[PDB]
Amino acid sequence: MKPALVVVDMVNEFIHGRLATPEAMKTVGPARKVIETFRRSGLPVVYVNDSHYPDDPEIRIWGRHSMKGDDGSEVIDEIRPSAGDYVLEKHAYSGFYGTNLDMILRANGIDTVVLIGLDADICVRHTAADALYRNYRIIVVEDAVAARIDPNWKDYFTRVYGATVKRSDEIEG
Amino acid sequence: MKPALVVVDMVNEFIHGRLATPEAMKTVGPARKVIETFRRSGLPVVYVNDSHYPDDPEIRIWGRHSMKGDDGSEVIDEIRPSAGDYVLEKHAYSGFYGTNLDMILRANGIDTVVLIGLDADICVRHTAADALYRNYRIIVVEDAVAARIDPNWKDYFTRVYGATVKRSDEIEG
Amino acid sequence: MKPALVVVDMVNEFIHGRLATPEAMKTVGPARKVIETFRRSGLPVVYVNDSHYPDDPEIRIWGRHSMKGDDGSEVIDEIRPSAGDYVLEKHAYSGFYGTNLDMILRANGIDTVVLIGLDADICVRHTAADALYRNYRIIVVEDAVAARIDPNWKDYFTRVYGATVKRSDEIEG
Amino acid sequence: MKPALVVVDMVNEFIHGRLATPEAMKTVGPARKVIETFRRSGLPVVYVNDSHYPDDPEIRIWGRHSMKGDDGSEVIDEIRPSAGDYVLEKHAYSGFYGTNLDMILRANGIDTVVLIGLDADICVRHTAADALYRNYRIIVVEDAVAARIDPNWKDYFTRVYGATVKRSDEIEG
Ligand SMILES: [Zn+2]
Ligand SMILES: [Zn+2]
Ligand SMILES: [Zn+2]
Ligand SMILES: [Zn+2]
Repeated sequence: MKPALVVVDMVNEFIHGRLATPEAMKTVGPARKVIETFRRSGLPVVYVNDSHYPDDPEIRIWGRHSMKGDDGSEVIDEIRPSAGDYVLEKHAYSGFYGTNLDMILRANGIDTVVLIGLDADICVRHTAADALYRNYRIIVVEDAVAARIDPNWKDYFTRVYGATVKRSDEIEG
Repeated sequence: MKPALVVVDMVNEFIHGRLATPEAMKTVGPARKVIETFRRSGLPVVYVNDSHYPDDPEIRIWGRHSMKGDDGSEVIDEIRPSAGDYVLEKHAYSGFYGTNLDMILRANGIDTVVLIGLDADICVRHTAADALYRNYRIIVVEDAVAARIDPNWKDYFTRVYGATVKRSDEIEG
Repeated sequence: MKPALVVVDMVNEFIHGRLATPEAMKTVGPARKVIETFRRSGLPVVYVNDSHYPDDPEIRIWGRHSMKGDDGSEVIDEIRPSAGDYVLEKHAYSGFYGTNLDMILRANGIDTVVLIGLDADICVRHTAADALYRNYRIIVVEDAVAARIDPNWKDYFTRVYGATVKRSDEIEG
Repeated sequence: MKPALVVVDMVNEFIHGRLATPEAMKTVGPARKVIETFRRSGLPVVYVNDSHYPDDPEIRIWGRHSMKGDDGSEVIDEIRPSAGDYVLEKHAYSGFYGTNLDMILRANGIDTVVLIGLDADICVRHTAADALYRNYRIIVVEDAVAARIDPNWKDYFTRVYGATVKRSDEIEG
């Protein structure tokens, strides 16, 4: 296995600001733990963050959120990115759509994505879908992901994306 | 509005054959009804059908199904395509991934996709996501789509893709 | 016609710095003129600039150039982007690959791309190619584009991408 | 190295039929030679053939050619595909655009594409670009490719895509 960690939407507006929830806050400790081990082990860490324009397709659905330029779209300080970490702006749910995520994964010979962040129903899941199409294996760190609407999310990942589910305190590296 | 109809995985495998959902049969009369009205009105009809190779990414998850060359991957006779419905082979959940769906829709000036077929909560849903990404409006025909795992699938479409839900017996054309 | 202006790689390293040429310098006046008219007319202006990582595929070919973070990848001051202009980072020759260029064009209902910048042999041409695949019409402003290796570039655009060639002092708006 | 052979537009239209280059005939013996060695060695062989609709973007440029359903879009008998060579229909210059080429290459763990067919300076070249974007190494077989407009095509491949150029009678397998 050669994995990269993809950290989805761990940004101020969903953790600290206007759309903050406790489910979201609960992810921060575990996320820092997962991020830290990947770094200490030299493997790629990639942040993929909403950085929306007013006319992005999904703005009609949600209204303005995690806008480009506004501090809402910035990664929370708790897991501030370091030198060597990749930071990507995205305009749709999936971390792959309109981004160079796939490039970075291919350039570092990656065959497995480890997914954490916000959230199990929308962006994490959508990123997972695209990973599958592109023949990556998928791992999700349950305690580092927050649900929104679906309580059967874990089941969906496993049954539909063949994902294996782990906890932050586990590490196959 | 200028819509195209995208007919997802109405193949023998998902209807009559092996992986068929129980309510999957019930979509066939509504699907024929929707397809017919689109045809009678000159608008594009596109069939997107799993046509798998043994090493497609999702084979490890589901095992062999709707394989290229085998009759399981063939559109059911009830709604046999005419010339010139478009018939596309796909290798992943989304009707857009690795296909020329978007080309067809762009070439015919389309701004709205009308979605029917199987599964409501998998291929139809993954087709909807990629439609949203590409700035198409989305319509799902509730009685021409079959769910598999999620019973809250209608809610997901509307809340996550801003889709509007219609019945086969309705027509805004 | 509803056009957007795509301004390719008008960045310091190719105009002012390490890979500066007079062909390149010659584009600046005309580019400012084209950019200005688009702005004065409310139509979208999109800068697409190399912002490379060390391991981008093309770095093996060219060595480091227009690197992310370094002033070489910054747009020249002469045509500094304004409020409302879009500024995109790209990692390959085409302005579309791994970017949200197509999103912006679709969100603003665009059907024609007007191409200027660096250069007619590589990035402008590659961007043109992708525009074609995505069913845009193509216009190139000859005096606002610099050749590198091919002297028959104008012929290639017209014969292969069906591009129409204009001069900066002309305007169909 | 783990290579796949991509065989571009060796169809009746480009060889025997209407738009055929004069030296296009001369590629057929080398192409068969390259194809045969790949087969004898178990490596993937993928045919990518124009299979146009009347409203594909390039029809306005070239007029009708290599149309879907017409024998002009059929692979020449000299190098008839076997089972299981992959045979892909494409609608644009690049063998990647709107196709599942990348899926096949990824599923077979490929890191290098070997390119033959027509035209050296159009479809073969546009296939090379998209290969570079996707971090594949590139090999062109000079005698199994035919130029159309540009006589400096070999130089373009090497200088712009870092391609290495080989003859059909050579084999690094
Ligand atoms: Zn968002
Ligand atoms: Zn399937
Ligand atoms: Zn570059
Ligand atoms: Zn063609």
